[PDB]
Amino acid sequence: ENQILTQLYGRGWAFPPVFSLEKGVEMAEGAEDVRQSLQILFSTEPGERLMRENYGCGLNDFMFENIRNELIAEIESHIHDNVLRYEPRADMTDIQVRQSPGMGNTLQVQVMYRLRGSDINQQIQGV
Amino acid sequence: ENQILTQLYGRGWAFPPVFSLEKGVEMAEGAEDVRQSLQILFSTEPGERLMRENYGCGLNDFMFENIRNELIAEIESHIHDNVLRYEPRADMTDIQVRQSPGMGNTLQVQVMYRLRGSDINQQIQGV
Amino acid sequence: ALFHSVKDDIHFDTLLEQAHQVIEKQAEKLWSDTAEHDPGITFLQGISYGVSDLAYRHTLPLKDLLTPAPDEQQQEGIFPAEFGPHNTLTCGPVTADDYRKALLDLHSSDSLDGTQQDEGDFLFRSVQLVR
Amino acid sequence: MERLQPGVTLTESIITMGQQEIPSAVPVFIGYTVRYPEQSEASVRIDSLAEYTSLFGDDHVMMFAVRHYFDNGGQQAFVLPLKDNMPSVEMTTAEAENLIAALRSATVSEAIGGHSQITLILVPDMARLNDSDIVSLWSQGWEALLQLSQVRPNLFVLLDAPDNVEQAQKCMTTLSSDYRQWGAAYWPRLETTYQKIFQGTVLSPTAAVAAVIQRTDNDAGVWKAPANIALSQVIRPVKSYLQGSVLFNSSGTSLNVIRSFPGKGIRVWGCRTLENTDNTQWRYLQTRRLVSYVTAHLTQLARMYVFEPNNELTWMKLKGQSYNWLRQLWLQGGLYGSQEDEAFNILLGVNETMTEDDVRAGKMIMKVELAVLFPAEFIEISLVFNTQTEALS
Amino acid sequence: IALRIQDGVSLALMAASTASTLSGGVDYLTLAWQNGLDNLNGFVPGEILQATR
Repeated sequence: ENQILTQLYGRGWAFPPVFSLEKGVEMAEGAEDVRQSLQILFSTEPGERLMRENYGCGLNDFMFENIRNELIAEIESHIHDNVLRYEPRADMTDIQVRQSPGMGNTLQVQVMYRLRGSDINQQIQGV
Repeated sequence: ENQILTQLYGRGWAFPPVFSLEKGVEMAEGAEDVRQSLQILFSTEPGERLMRENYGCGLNDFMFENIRNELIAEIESHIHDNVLRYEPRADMTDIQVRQSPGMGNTLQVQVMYRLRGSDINQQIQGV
Repeated sequence: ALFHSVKDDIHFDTLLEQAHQVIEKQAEKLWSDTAEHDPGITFLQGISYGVSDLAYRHTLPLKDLLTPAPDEQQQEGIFPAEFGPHNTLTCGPVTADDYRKALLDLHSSDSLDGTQQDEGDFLFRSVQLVR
Repeated sequence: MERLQPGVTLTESIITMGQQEIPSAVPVFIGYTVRYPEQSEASVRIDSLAEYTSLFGDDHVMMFAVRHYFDNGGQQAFVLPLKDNMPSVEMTTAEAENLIAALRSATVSEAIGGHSQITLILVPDMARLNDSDIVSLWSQGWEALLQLSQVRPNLFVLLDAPDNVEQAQKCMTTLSSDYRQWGAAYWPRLETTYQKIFQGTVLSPTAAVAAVIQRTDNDAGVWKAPANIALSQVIRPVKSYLQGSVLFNSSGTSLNVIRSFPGKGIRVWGCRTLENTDNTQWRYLQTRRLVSYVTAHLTQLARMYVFEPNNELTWMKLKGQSYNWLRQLWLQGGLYGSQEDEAFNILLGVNETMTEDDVRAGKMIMKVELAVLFPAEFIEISLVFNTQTEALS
Repeated sequence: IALRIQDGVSLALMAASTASTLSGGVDYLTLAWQNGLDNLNGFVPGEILQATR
């Protein structure tokens, strides 16, 4: 949880925007900005940002369509070229799309990513 | 029946040219000029306009010929490239040519058109 | 026509470039990520569109800004009818010359009664007021 | 302009469009009409609005549902009019019972159950009682409608939900019919672009959904879910979307909502039947319509050799023709299998399904089991970080 | 072009939809000036906007 990765990715506001009485707004630092920069993109849908009209993952335009191998291969293609446009700091390395064992309707996507320029593991969980 | 569609297509004289004591000549406004501009073209035949020699649908040069699938496909071709030359404001979208169930000699053409630049339905019938 | 000259200036793309330059000078060390993802810029992009909304209402033409809502109006238009050029430029009859201008005006149809409102010249063809 | 001499004379009469005849999705509109002039038949087929207005009058609530059905892309429909009087501007409680008692009547149950072409029913006149009706009056109308879809095999019912949110949650809980899987409820009333753009007429939502059920049947078959498709002539749902977020329940009865996406149009959001999920298999609308599509197309194969000798030969001609059709449906992406013995199975033998007395009584017993698919309504992103496994080249 | 508004699309969002068929869309100010908008959000969802170039 060091100061070095802040110099590669910068400090920004945390996506749960919780404000504190000391230190002001909680700042998402370097390795944790790039994870939260992916959490903002998957959580907004395109068109509801104000002037940046096409920003956000459109997974809404293909749901309520049946789970087959052709829908799964359309998610991995869509989720790959969208992180390329709106996330320059995180390179994707694998996408795993599969339907859950418990409930058959829901399917769970898992994005594995590395940060660009750096191969430094996170020590433990936090911020 | 608004003032907005008048700004796209203009006001012109109605094709039944009936004159009134108030408001002068009855004016065909925006969405209704383009329908009546099609009614003028189908109703004149080429050569009887004064100086515009080739203006009007020549459906007269193929009638008294037998109803087959080759006459019907020549009407839909003729009625398509004629609305392109003499109606720039109305785009054709479908032609249905079929002979009537009652009388076998007469055949009835049906031109479906949209106006250019605008997708606004007409609310009810009128003018 | 104030809108056409200020049109490049009251704009989202040019107000946002103003707003990034305040951040890049004053908080470049503590706030170093100004990309399109973070909640800091999306609050600013909400505000810098609201200012572009707010500054557009100033560039409406002055006859339409100065008119009130139709529920509350003083009777005649934008400036009251006492403030027209007929009352703002004209002065009172003090000279013997504009005594003559006023007395020459008086007319039979200006009378409140009599002569079926159609007959009559002006009441005096000439007057002369003097000490 | 000589109309009797031979030539080209333009007319005002509108001739019909070339119909495509989608067989597995065709609605009835059972409602009050103003004219009621048809004296030959019970329920008649309409094709266009200009054919309907000449045939059933003008300026009523059931016309604006037909007018909105033909705008969203539907091409054929039936109209079974109610014979009673057209109601007032608002529905009185003495008159609103006269509609639901006419929905339980056999005068409208025989016209639906006798025609055998209709695959789904709907009332656009149920939203007429949304004002000044008084909660259980809605449930008395739904229990009449879901019972009406039991007269014959392939029937479905699209039905209106009340706009008030407390009234919607009560009518979901206090329904208590044993045929709940044949219905589907779409919540908000649409504000269409028909006069009285300033005050667009408030409209039932089910007339638009029956056209997009017919529209997704044309290209992607019955196995595709009819949600997430744009609606044509609507401005807005008259209720907000955030006010109806308690209508969806993943454990209880869930009601389909119509959402407004910015830049993406007004959309149907949810393909759920009225259902309380205690291990139920007919949870989604597309599962109930697929399994009733393979009953109504296996009866058309099994009707062809009724009155046949019932030997061992005419079972292998039935086990062969139905296996060849279910495989043809499976190879269209319809039945959830990696191999054909995982998708479906049929059995017909004299020691498998039937007894020796059932051959003597003269009956065949066919046992069709079939798997179906799931609609992908929830999507869960996980976002894990993976420089752990880069593994030093 | 004439456009029909639908339920809470903004003027910034609607002027991007003009760029489909207007060879570079009208700016969200110059779209509001041509229609004579009193406000940037001063349109009802039933209203028809006009986008000339």
